[PDB]
Amino acid sequence: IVCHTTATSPISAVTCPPGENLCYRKMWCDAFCSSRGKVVELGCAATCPSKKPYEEVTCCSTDKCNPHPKQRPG
Amino acid sequence: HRYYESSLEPWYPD
Repeated sequence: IVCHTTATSPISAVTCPPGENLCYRKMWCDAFCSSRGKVVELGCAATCPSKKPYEEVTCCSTDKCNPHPKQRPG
Repeated sequence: HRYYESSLEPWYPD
C-alpha cells in the first residue's frame, strides 16, 4: 500500500520500501510544540510502531489512511 | 509549516 510522509517530504502518499506492511501515524511535538499539541509524522511501518511514552504512533492500511486529522478550517 | 493535528497546510498548521 501507500502512506503519507510528514517527517520527510511535505505530505504525499508514496509507496515505502520492503518491510512496511502498512502505514502509521507517529506523534510527539514539533520543534515548537505549538498549542496544536503534537505533530503527525505518518508514513509506512511494518506494524504499529507505537511506543509507550510520547512516541504515540498509530497505523493505517487503507488507501491513504494516513491523512491525520488536520485538513480542516479551524 | 507543519502537519500538526490541527491543520495540514503550512499556513494553518504553522
